[PDB]
Amino acid sequence: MGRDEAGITGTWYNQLGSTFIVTAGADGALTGTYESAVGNAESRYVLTGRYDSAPATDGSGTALGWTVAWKNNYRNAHSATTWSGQYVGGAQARINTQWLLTSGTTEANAWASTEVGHDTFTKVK
Amino acid sequence: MGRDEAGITGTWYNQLGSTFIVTAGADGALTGTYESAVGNAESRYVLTGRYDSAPATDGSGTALGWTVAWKNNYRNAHSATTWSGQYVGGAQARINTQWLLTSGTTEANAWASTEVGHDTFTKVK
Amino acid sequence: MGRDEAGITGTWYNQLGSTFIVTAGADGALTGTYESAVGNAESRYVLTGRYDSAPATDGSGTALGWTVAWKNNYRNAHSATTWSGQYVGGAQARINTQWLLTSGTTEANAWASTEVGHDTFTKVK
Amino acid sequence: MGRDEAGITGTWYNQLGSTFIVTAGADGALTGTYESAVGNAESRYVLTGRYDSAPATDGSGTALGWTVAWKNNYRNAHSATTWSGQYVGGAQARINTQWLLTSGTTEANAWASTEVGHDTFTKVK
Ligand SMILES: O=C(CCCC[C@@H]1SC[C@@H]2NC(=O)N[C@@H]21)NCCCCCN(Cc1ccccn1)Cc1ccccn1
Ligand SMILES: O=C(CCCC[C@@H]1SC[C@@H]2NC(=O)N[C@@H]21)NCCCCCN(Cc1ccccn1)Cc1ccccn1
Ligand SMILES: O=C(CCCC[C@@H]1SC[C@@H]2NC(=O)N[C@@H]21)NCCCCCN(Cc1ccccn1)Cc1ccccn1
Ligand SMILES: O=C(CCCC[C@@H]1SC[C@@H]2NC(=O)N[C@@H]21)NCCCCCN(Cc1ccccn1)Cc1ccccn1
Ligand SMILES: [Fe+3]
Ligand SMILES: [Fe+3]
Ligand SMILES: [Fe+3]
Ligand SMILES: [Fe+3]
Ligand SMILES: [Fe+3]
Repeated sequence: MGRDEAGITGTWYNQLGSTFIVTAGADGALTGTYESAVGNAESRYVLTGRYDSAPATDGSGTALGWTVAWKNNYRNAHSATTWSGQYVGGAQARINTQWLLTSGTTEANAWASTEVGHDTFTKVK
Repeated sequence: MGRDEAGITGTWYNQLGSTFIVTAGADGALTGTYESAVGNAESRYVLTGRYDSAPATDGSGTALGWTVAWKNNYRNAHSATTWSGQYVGGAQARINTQWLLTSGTTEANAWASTEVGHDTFTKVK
Repeated sequence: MGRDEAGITGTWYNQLGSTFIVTAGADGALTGTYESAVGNAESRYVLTGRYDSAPATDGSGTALGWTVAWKNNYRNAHSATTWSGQYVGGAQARINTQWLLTSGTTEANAWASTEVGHDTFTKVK
Repeated sequence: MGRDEAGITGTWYNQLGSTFIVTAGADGALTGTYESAVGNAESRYVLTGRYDSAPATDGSGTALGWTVAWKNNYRNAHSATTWSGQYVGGAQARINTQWLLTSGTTEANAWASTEVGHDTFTKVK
């Protein structure tokens, strides 16, 4: 199995109250759904990503990332967010991320297409 | 089909000489391989991502993102990059992105875990 | 007198244990020193920046930013960090930032020149 | 004098048509004005920043950064941009930057407070 396949798989919550449900595959795949508590979003959206399935054994975290395009059967916000971060295991497991949210824009507005932020996910709350 | 399924699917090159080979699915999926011309990387890596399969019809671009974890059969750089951006169609089609590259780190180096940059992909190298 | 001139001026600490000493001028200037608890840094470095001296009155925060170039009489890390963020007043006043740390690099390494992160500053600890 | 004091001082233009007028001081100071061709901006705004006044001699660029708060006598966009980057000298001198644009927001919208982008400045056009 991947080293943190079991630790990453499951339900995660971030500081905004969003819910990140993910399955880690033994080869590096991430698949799941994301539900945002904020923004132009309702219900669940497909996500897909990748993770390092053989991380360093020196106490380092486990690099990973995933993408949501904000289109589902309810809404289309013409945008996509990618989260890039690392998983840290243990009693208070965390996924610490930074993210890039790009909107489809006209060429005149493309300088302002992308927001950046940071989300921390925990297995509780 | 996704509105830009045909325009996104194929081989792309960025300004560093990296090669991004992608298939866009009608529902929003992106799958393919990435080969970086720079960094701790050799040969192809799996990528997965998502795109807006029903973008605005007002001349706006098409939001999308994808992830590579930098582990393959040759190397493991204990890191993952996510690209977030928009596809702009037409005779000089482009995918304009910004990206976040996170390494697995110890908690002491985690403040320095993530680089940020920008890549532009075209259909011609 | 800037609206938050009095609230911003003083000593601030972030989650890494770094110390940010700043004076806010009535026109929008920020001047002070920064001492980082981490990285290739020792003792204090000059900082300068700007803040919105007439913020919105609707409960919004106060936008601001500043720069440190990591050269002083002790060390030169050939890099500079800019923090961009907002000040939020009140009993638990905070400056919430994201930052970009760029190193001087060769053109071959320039794709990897810049790290991104987030710091939260408070008046205590 | 700073090593690139003479090369940095002067008028610069980015890809959007904005105009950056700056004086570099021998100790590391940057002072000047910024005029944006885009966004909620009119005429010139104060800027201040810092640069590495003793960069590496191995052909590396020169790290620097600066801030604009988007308030002047004409408009107040309740926001600030910081540019972080490096100066590269020579016949086609360039300042290559990434930037963070933070607006003052309510706490409910703070997740969306910050845009990120990249500007390249040249001495011509
Ligand atoms: O909303 C969506 C889809 C849902 C995304 C959820 C994000 S994903 C990272 C995170 N993690 C989570 O769990 N949830 C959030 N797309 C469109 C975004 C357009 C950006 C528009 N505005 C923000 C804004 C919000 C409210 C009122 C006004 N303006 C950008 C902006 C930036 C700076 C200054 C001003 N405005
Ligand atoms: O290399 C990889 C896997 C490949 C990624 C390729 C990227 S993906 C975005 C892009 N698009 C492309 O096509 N290719 C590139 N991971 C490890 C990254 C560790 C970062 C270490 N150093 C950079 C460095 C380079 C050379 C010598 C020394 N240090 C970070 C850093 C930040 C600032 C200052 C100094 N160092
Ligand atoms: O250190 C300085 C001056 C001090 C800055 C302090 C920052 S300012 C934002 C913050 N807030 C604070 O208060 N303090 C910190 N410049 C040089 C930066 C070189 C980056 C090299 N490496 C990081 C690293 C650390 C340890 C061992 C190896 N490599 C980049 C990198 C990126 C990703 C993956 C790997 N490496
Ligand atoms: O404008 C200013 C002051 C001037 C700044 C100039 C920047 S400084 C980096 C650069 N370099 C330059 O030279 N010029 C630009 N502040 C307020 C920003 C509010 C953001 C609102 N919007 C963008 C937007 C524009 C038009 C219509 C709609 N939305 C954010 C957004 C983001 C993502 C998706 C959707 N909306
Ligand atoms: Fe907007
Ligand atoms: Fe490093
Ligand atoms: Fe490095
Ligand atoms: Fe907005
Ligand atoms: Fe908006």
